[PDB]
Amino acid sequence: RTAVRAAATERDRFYVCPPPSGSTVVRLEPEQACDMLSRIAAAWCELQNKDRTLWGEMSRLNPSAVATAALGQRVSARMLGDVMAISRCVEVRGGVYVQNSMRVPGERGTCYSRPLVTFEHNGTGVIEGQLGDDNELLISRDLIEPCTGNHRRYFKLGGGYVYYEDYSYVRMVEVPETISTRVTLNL
Amino acid sequence: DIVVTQSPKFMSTSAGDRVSITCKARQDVGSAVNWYQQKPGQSPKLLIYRASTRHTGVPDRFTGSGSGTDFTLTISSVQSEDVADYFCQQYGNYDLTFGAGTKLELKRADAAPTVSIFPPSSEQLTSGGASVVCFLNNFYPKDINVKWKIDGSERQNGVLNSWTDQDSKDSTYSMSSTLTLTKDEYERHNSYTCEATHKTSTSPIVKSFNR
Amino acid sequence: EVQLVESGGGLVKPGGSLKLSCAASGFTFNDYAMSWVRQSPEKRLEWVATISGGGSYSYYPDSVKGRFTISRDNAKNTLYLQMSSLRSDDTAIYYCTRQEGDFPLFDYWGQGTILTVSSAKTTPPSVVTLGCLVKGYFPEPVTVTWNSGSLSSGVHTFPAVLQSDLYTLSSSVTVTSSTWPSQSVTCNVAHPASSTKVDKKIVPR
Repeated sequence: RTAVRAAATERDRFYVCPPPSGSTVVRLEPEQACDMLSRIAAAWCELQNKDRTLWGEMSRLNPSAVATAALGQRVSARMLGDVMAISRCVEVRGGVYVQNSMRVPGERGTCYSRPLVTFEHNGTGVIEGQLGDDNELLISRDLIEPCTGNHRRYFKLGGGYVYYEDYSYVRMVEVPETISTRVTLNL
Repeated sequence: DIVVTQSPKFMSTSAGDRVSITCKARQDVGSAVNWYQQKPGQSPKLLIYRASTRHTGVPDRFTGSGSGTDFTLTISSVQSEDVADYFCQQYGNYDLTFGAGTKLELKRADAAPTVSIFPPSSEQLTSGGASVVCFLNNFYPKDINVKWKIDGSERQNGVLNSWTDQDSKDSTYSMSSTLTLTKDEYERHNSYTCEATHKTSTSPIVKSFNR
Repeated sequence: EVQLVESGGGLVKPGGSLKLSCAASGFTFNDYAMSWVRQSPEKRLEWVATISGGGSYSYYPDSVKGRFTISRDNAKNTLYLQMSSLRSDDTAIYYCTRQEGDFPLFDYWGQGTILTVSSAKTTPPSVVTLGCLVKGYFPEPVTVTWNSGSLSSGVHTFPAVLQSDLYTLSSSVTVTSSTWPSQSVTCNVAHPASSTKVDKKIVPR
C-alpha cells in the first residue's frame, strides 16, 4: 500500500531531536536540606529528596525524558559520565504523512517496528524518517522486525493515536479508556 | 520460545464421522495459527491459516477454530484420503514452532492377523548368522504384543519390530518382527516360535517350526 | 503451477559441511520469502531458516545459528542452505518452503541428510505368504519391488529400522497357494548409494 494518511496535532507537537554535542551540559538539583504548616514543608522537602533518588536512576537510562520534564520542554539528552548534554528538539510543521504499510519494500518477509513517516521541513527539504516514541520523529528508517502474524499496535500519532493491523494501516483512533495513578485531592 | 503442545499423538475415528484436534500455544497468538496435512509418503500441505480460514484448494469438511491459546482443527465427515499426520504451527513469534503432530485412523473393521513365521535363509547361515521373520498382515487395531520363544523360552533381547502404516484400500495395520541371533546360537536350539497377543483373540495366536 | 525442487543431501561425517539448493519455478521469485524446514527421523518439523524476498535479511533458531547460512539468488530463482559444524542430530529430511506473507505455504519435495559411519551394502537373505529380508545396509534409501512392479496387491513392504548401526527392512507378499512355485517369484532390491542391485528368486528348500 503505497498510500500515506496525512496528519496534524495540536499542543502535542511533533518534534525531531538532533544528537546533542556538549554545547550545554547540566546536572540535577540534588537533595536540599529542610506550626501545622511547618510539618507540611518538612515532609514535602523529604519527599522531593527521596523522589530525587528515583529521578537519578531514570536519568541514567532515559535522560531525554528527565530533561523534558525538568525543563517542561521537548529535549534530546544523553549522559557524559555523571552529567547530561542537551539540545532543544525542533518542532515540525509541514505535512506529516504516515505510510500505510509497515512492510519493508524489497525484503518481503521483514517489516518495520513502527510506522514509516514522510515529512518536510526541519532545516530543510523532505525527510524519510519513522515514528518515534511519543512524537519523536526519527530521521532513520531502521526499526525493523520480521513479520509476525497477529501484529496489532497502537502508536501515538501526534494528538491522537493510530491503529495498525497485520503490519498495515487501519484508521485513526482516540484511545477512550484512560487509566491513572493520578491522586486528586478534594478541595 | 512459544512452545506449542499438540496432544494427542494418536486419534482414531470412523468413516464419514466427526473429528477434531487440539493445539495449546503457551502465550497468546490470537488469530495466527496454522494446520498442515501430511499424507503418508508426501511432504506437508498447507490447510488452514490465521486460524479457521482455508487455503485455496482444501475441501470444506475441514474447519479450524478458536484463538488466544486454544486452537482446534475439526473435520466434518471423514473420507479415505483424510487419514494422514496432522501438524499445527504458530506464527506470532520467531522462533517458529510446530506441534508434535497427531495421527489419524479409520475404523473398518478390526480383524485377525495372518501370522506366518520364516526360517533363516540357506545363504544367510553361510555368511554367519540367523534371522527369523514373523509377519502379521491385515489386523486391527494397531495394538498387538508379539513375543518370541526359543524352545518354549521367551526372548526380547535382539528383536526389531516394524509396524506398517494403515492400509489405504482396507485400513488394516500390519507388522514385522526379526529375531536376529548368531549361527552358533541358532545351532544349539530346535523349536522356534513367535506368539501374538491381539484384542481379536482370546488366546495367543501362534506359528512355530523345528530344526 | 508453483513448483519446487531441492537437492544436496546424502551422508556426512560429523563436524562436516554441506550446501543444499532449491530450484523455484512457477511464481515471481523475489515477491516471496523463502524458508527451510526439517523433519526429524519421525516428526517435529524444526524450522531451520527463513530469508527475505530481496536477500537482505534472514532469521534463525538459536539451535542452528552460526552453523547454518541461508542465502538466495534471484537471477535464476534458487535458494541455498549452507550447513557447517554439521552435527549428528541435523540428520533429517529437508523441505525447502515458500512463505505467503508470514509462514510456509507450498512445501517442497523433501531432501534427506544423514551422519557418521559408512556405506555398508545390503544382503537380502530370501524368505500362502512369502518375503524378502534386506539387511545390514546404510544409508537410506533402498528399493524393493516384486517381479519389477507387477505385483500390485499382496505387498506389505515394512519401514526400515536402524540396528546397532545399520539399517534393515523386510517385505511380505501373499499369493494363491497353488500359483507358487508354478511361476517362481522375484524380489527386486536396489541400494543406489552402493550401486547394488539384486533380483532374488524365492526358492523352496
